[PDB]
Amino acid sequence: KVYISLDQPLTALNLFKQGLDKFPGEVTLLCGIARIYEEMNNISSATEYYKEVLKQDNTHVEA
Amino acid sequence: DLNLNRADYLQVGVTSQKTMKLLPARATQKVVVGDHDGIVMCFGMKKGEAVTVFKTLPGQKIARLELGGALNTPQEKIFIAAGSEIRGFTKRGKQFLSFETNLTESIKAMHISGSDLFLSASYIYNHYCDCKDQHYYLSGDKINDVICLPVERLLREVPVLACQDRVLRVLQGSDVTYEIEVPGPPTVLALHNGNGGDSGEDLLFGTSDGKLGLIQITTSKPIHKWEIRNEKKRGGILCVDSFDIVGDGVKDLLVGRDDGMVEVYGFDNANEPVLRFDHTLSESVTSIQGGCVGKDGYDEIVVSTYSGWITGLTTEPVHKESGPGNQEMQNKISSLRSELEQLQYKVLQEREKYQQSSPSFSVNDKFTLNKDDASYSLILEVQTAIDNVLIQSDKNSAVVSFSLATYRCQANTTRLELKIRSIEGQYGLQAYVTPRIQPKTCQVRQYHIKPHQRTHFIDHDRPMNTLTLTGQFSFSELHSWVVFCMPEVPEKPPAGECVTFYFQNTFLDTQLESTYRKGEGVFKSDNISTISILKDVLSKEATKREINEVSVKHTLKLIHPKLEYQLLLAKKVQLIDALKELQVHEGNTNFLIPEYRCILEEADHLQEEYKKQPAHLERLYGMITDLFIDKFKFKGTNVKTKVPLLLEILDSYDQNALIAFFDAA
Amino acid sequence: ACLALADFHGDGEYKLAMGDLGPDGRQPRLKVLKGHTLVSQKPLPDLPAAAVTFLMASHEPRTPALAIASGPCVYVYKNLKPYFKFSLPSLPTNPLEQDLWNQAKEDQIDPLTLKEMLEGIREKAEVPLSVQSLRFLPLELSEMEAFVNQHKSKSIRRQTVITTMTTLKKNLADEDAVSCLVLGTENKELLVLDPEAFTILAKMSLPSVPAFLEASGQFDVEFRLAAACRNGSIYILRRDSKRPKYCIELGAQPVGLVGVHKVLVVGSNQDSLHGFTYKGKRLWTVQMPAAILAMNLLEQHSRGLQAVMAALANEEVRIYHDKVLLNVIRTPEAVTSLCFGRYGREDNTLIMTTLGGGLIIKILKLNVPRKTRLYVDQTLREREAGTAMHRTFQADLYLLRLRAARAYVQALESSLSPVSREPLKLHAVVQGLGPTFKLTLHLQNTSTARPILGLVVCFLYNEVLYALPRAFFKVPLLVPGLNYPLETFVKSLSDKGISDIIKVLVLREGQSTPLLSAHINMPMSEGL
Amino acid sequence: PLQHLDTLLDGTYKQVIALADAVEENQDNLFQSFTRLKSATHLVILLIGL
Amino acid sequence: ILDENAIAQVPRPGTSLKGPSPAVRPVTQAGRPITGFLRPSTQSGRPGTIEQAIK
Amino acid sequence: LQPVFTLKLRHKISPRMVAVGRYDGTHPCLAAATQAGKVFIHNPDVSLLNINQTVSCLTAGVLNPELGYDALLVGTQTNLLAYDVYNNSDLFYREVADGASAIVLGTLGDITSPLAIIGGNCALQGFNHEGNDLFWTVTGDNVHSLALCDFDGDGKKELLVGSEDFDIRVFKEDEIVAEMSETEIITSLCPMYGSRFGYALSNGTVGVYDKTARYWRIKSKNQAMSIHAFDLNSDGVCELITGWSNGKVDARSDRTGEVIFKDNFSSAIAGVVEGDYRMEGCQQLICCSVDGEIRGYLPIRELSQKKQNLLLELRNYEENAGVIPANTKHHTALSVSLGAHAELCISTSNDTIIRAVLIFAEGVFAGESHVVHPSVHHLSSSVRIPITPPKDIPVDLHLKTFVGYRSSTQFHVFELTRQLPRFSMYALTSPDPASEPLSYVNFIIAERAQRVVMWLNQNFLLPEDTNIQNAPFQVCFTSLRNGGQLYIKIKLSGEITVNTDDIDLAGDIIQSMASFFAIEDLQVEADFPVYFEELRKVLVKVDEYHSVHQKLSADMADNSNLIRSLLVQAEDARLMRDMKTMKNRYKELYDLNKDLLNGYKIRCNNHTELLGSLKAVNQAIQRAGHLRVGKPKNQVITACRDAIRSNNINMLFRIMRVG
Repeated sequence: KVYISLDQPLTALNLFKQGLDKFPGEVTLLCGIARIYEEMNNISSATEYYKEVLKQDNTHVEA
Repeated sequence: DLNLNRADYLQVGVTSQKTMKLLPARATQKVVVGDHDGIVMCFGMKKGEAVTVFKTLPGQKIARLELGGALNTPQEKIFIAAGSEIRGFTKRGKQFLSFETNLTESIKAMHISGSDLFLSASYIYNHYCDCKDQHYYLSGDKINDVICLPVERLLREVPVLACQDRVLRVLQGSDVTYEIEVPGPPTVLALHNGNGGDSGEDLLFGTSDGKLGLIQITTSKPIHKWEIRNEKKRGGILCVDSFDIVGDGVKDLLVGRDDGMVEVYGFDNANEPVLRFDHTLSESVTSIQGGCVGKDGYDEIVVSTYSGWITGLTTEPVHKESGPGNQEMQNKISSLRSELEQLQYKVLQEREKYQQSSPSFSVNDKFTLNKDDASYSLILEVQTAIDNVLIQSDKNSAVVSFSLATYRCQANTTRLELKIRSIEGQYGLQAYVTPRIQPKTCQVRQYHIKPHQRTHFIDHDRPMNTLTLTGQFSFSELHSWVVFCMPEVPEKPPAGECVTFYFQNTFLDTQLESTYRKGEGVFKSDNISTISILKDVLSKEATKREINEVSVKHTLKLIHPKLEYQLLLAKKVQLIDALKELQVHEGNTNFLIPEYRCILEEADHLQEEYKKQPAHLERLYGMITDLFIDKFKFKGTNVKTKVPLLLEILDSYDQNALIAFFDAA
Repeated sequence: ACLALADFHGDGEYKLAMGDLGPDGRQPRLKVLKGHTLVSQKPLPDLPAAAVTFLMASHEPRTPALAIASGPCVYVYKNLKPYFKFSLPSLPTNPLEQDLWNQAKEDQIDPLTLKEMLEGIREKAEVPLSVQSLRFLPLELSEMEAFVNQHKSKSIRRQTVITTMTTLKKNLADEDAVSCLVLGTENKELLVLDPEAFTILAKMSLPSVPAFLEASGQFDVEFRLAAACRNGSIYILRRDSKRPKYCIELGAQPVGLVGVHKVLVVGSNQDSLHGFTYKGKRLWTVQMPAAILAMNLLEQHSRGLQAVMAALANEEVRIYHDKVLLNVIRTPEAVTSLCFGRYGREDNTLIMTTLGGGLIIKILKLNVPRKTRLYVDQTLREREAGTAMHRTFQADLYLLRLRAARAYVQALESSLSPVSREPLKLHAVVQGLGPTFKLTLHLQNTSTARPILGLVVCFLYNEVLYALPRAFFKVPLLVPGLNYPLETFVKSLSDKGISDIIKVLVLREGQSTPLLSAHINMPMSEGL
Repeated sequence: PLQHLDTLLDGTYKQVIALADAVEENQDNLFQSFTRLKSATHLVILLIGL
Repeated sequence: ILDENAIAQVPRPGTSLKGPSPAVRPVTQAGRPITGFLRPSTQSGRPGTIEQAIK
Repeated sequence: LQPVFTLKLRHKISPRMVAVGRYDGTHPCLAAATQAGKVFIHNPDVSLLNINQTVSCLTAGVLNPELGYDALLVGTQTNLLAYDVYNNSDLFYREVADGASAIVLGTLGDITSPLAIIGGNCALQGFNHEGNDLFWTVTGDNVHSLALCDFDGDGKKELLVGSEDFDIRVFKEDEIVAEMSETEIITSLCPMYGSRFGYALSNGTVGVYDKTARYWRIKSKNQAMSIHAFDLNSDGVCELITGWSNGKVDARSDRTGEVIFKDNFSSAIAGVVEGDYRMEGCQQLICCSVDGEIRGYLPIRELSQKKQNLLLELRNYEENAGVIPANTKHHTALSVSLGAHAELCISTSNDTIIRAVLIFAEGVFAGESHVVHPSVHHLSSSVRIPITPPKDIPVDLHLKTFVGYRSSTQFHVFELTRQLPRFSMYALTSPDPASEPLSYVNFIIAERAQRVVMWLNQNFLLPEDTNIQNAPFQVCFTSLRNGGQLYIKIKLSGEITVNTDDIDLAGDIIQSMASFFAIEDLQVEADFPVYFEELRKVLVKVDEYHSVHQKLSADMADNSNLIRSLLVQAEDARLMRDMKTMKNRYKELYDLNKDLLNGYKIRCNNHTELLGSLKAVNQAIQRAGHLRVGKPKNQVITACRDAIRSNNINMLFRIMRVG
């Protein structure tokens, strides 16, 4: 949130991938990555990350 | 557009003003110069090296040198005037004329019109015809130069006499016909062609403030044609000449300066001048000529430099040869190498002998008064380079004066210009100069800061606060007092036992007419401060050996615009930077008020004037408090205590409340 | 004093030309600059319109020229002798002034001396107040404009206003054996006049859009004449009006065109320039940060190898060697032409003619979709159970028609439609946070031509939450086709945030049933 | 240093208040003029209908 | 609007937060096609001036 | 030469804040500070970066060698920010609280990661590509310039620190190597040679240093803003490019300082930096003015005047073979007077007079001179000049006594060099047991009490009556900057006890004693109660300063949010011409601005007090470390840093006392 407030998507994405390196399959982190990719409007990666969320949750209303 | 390459020639000793000349000789001409030791010499510069001719014996300091001829013959006789006599050489080492012209002090200018000889002095002017006195004049002010119009293209000889007090007295016989007025004290003047002007006669003058002109002296009145009054080109004109260097077909004006600046003025407008090429030289030019001296076939300018470096500015390129990889540089390098080796040997052995067995010089100083400001501009010059200059009291590359100011001069600089700003009062300044010579001596100079630039006319319709001195004077002594008290007045008491001078304050225009006879003196004025200072200083000199009730109003109305401008300066520079912080964002398209938008552009000039503002504000406050104290002192009161209230009022500066506090208490 | 021309008419000594514009297009003299000394060598007076570009040859005596004067017509310079054929010489000292300029000859133009010129219009009648001449620059702006209608003395005609021409070069240094004169006007009419028969051979109007500089440097050596359309295309419409090749390949309109008889260096407005060849191939483009105003390229030593002087649109200049960058600094506010300034037979001196007045010289296969197993299973279900789907969808459609008719009738009852013979349309917009909102009703009569006289608006609100000053007001006569914004100031009174609906009813004054209605959910107060 | 930014803010605030009062007074004058114009046009329609 | 915190003012397109065309997918602003799953953190574009945001 | 490119940038460039960096990886660009706290980037268009805070440092380099991009660094008096401009993302945004007065970027000795060194109040720091503190040491005074140069030739570069104390120290990864005492606050250092570095001051002096000596030096006006060593003539050896306060860019030589290339501008010179704009594979030299113009470059008769001067000297000697007997000798004498200055008396064993004396010393007198003036009624043979140096550093006066008669217009100038010793003040006296300072340090020395006595005679102004026996002895000295006391006690056991109540004096004495006996290691037993109690007071106050600043910042954030809301509300009320509510919003805004300005005043005041406290703490750690020579120095420094990061104040004082 802090990094997105300072308009720094590519810092937030690196931080999210660091977190996923810590927590290997977290759903909120993958969903945040997908939200950032959709705000930047490149859906071809937001669909991939929502599909990862699905592979983890499969009931996720957002993805 | 014009380019002149700086090719150096022989170096002679230190030279005075207009001490270089060119013998007319289609090939290369010959250069003739005169050192301050009397060694007049001439060379031709055949190929790189100076083939010296008749380098004579040392004598007195050559004050002037001029070449002329009796008839219409090509003028070749070179006349000098060293101490008190005029010697004359042919175009070789045969002296033919030696006119003793027994005088008192020295010669400062001279002109040779065939047989006619017009020489100057400190104050005296003489016109001889072959060692026979025929005209004698004694001006009231020192003479700077004398010229006579062409006695051939015209019929009568009308010698012009340039005085120190900004006048050109165009006299005939032994009495002035009329006097032309010129801005600034004239220093050089020469008819502006090889004949003296196509349309009859024309006189071209150049003044010490830096100004050129073309006074056309008719039989009874002058006809001013143009003036080259400058702004950035300050510096006393020491030499001027006419020669066609640009090659357009009409002769150009080659003018020198006192700060090295050499300038060419073309007349491409067919009637008026325009600058074409300027070049600085790091010393003071003393003589300029045209023609060619090296590699005939290319017109060049010969410039005599104060220390003696007879330099030339040629129109021919210098890079003659270029390939895959000049040699004259190597030749000059080797010559200087060998000379410096052998001279080091000799001077080291002599230093050893001198130290085991254990130098006068010249400083061309100029203590002038800038008129556009209120600051004297002292200018020291030495032939060698300076090491340090003391300034004790009672463009410059030199270091800090913080200490009694000591100035060190970096690297190899000859001249040093420094400003000096003194208040309307506080009369009473030494300067020790040390050159970079081996014994490292020091020479002291004593200038005076007098207790007002002198002009020729005043306005009597101003409120005059007259003042009268009476009783037991020798007119010479009263004149000595006025010389002690005023900047620009001749020392010698003017003849007639009755003299009147028309001064003018430069900080703000207030006249100080001063009239005096053998035993009486009237010092009218437009300022209370001026007459108060005069009263005090004249009473001091004596011990050694009326009011217009509206004058204060006039002086305050004079001051008001300056204080208003200073306060507006401060008020705008307070907000300059705050507005600049807003400027860097949103590009200033729609929001900034027009009021501050008027400041956003001129921010630079405002900021650079704010640097000088505080000195002007302090000076104005001091002048106002002195005016107040003095105008209450004349009535017999002592109001040295009410000053702080006046200071507070000026911090407020209600001009009407200011005049109210002036009239009431 | 703004200028138009800049041209180096060389080989005399360094003779540079400058065409200034006076009071009404006058050249007092078409001044010679003499760029390294700024004096007048040979003055060129007697020209009533702003010329732009001279013309030279190898056999010319270097003093006569070709002044394409933007104004009435063209005046080719032949040592103070403008001699064209039949319509182009038009009295080169202003003919539409000096028929009436004789009354304004006592001093300069100022409104003090104009009010004593009451007899001067009628003490001398050179013309009976002809409409072509009586009002050119200097006269009374109010009192003599009532005598134009009652006089109405007739006029003449001539060739239209020009910018550039095209002329011959081979038989030039006699100025009478010329054959083709193809000049470019403003109405994109390059008229081809011939003095061998006093005729009009052709006229080039195929762009029918105005050129900026018509001829890429007055001609090309291959005669591929380069007209520049003000649309975004540059043509290769040849000399003597041959068949067009047209390269539209520009992202925007072209600004400024010179040529070095090898390339076409045009400007652009998409922050670039384009170097086209004679055929239309882009040889090299150059990127610049801002838009361009005027370019040029200097003389050719090799095949066009020197520097380019390219100004910008924010007072900047930008100099280049096509590949390597040199300068960005801020001299000219605008500029006319950049040419030589060469004096003393040096390499190159550059000139720059700004629009403040100065003369500056400063040197520094398709996407067909794919269907998954879901689609084939769905189609199999449809093929095996199509009848039930059809029947149930028809039943659902019947029920949907029923419910839609029900809701439509209920809306007609309550008259809640903001769109409803009797044509109207109203919708209410709310603006503003804070306790005071601006509520503007956009109302509109939607009919061919029929106004609605008697209507009135009544608001329905909760008098404990909103304080409407005028909850009922007449509406102006609604003219068919205009949206009337009728606004009011709603104000929230509840100290706690309470959002309540507000109804609006538009109704006749003789009826009691609302003609139509609207609803607005008032937002939260954000009070204090 | 505030660089006298507060002084510029005070000046601008005074300007804004002055302009707001001016707009209020102009609104009141405009309303009076509108009422008087309504009376005048009432009379004019009457005199045209007669 | 009244709060500026992003360092870069005009950063490269692709590194800042400030598919189907509007002929298929409905839109909300000049771009920004309608999304699924409205969350209270959605900004979905930003206004340019206070006036535009109010009006 | 000729400027290979020129351009005009509309933004005022802050002087010492300029850098060139390939922020696109392969596309070099210019980063430069500006007014309002914004940093602009020139790509070959100008792009702004809102630091929103007054910048004080700026550089650009490679901070993580894994990628090939330059990282734009931006320092502020309370922050430090690395920035990847290409993919805009903070490499690290660290909060220093010591300030950013001078930063560099390179590899120190025995550190495998390019550090972003920084210099604040009195303490340096170091950060890797993520922002981890890897280097930290304390220095004398405010650091003004830093550069990386391999003094000592061992392949790992030590860092050169220019303290506001007029000193230039060289720091290894942990150890201090050497310190040369310049004469004014340093402003810029630049290395490009092996062990040679070019330095600038605020006098205007630009000079060059070998290991521990100056090749050349030139002092002028218009003190240098930015120095940078480049190879203009391409002779293979770098030269000192310099940009002065007037505009002059003079490329000099690293040999005797002879001007080789020269250029001029319209305003002052902000920065001279090398970087290959035009993509030619070879470095360039860009000069950037203060007013925002950039220009980029790619890489005769005076001796006859000297001949003429030699001939003039020969003329003088031949004239010989305002006059003065040739055997006139100027003899000086130093002394010290209480009833408070070091007097220097100059005389002449003749009837001649001393008309004026112009002493020239670098850092003692204000300015470079102190011309003594005697009025014409006061002239005599012997004249005394009072001197009051500001600090204890040995200075060398170059006296120039103007010798001549009474009524003379020209007279000689005798030159004479006299060195005021390090401790020129403190006219030492008899002991007073009542006023002996309770502070004390003890340490060990090798041998040779007589060698220490020679040390005393070399670094102190003992009178001629003195004599010291090999027995243990105490020497007392009254300070002359203040009325303090100093007591040196040499014990028979070879121990030394310095009993001065000033800690800097003890550090100076112990370090001079070490450097005099060629000692590489020393450990002290120290105790300064009066100083330690005050240090504890400051350490106590720091925490409450932190808390008050936190609370004030919270409140001001609240009020700023209120003010932005009111701005929006006022714009709304004005868009519907509702003037009562608009005027009420404007009144509330006025009141909030008044309250926030009061809050700003009080915060700033507390913040400056906090900076004073932090500098006190850092300078105290440095004063503790500076008291010990060699390997104990950085040991004590890191020990105190760890004892303060853990708030173990008692351990801090324990390690400062004996450890």
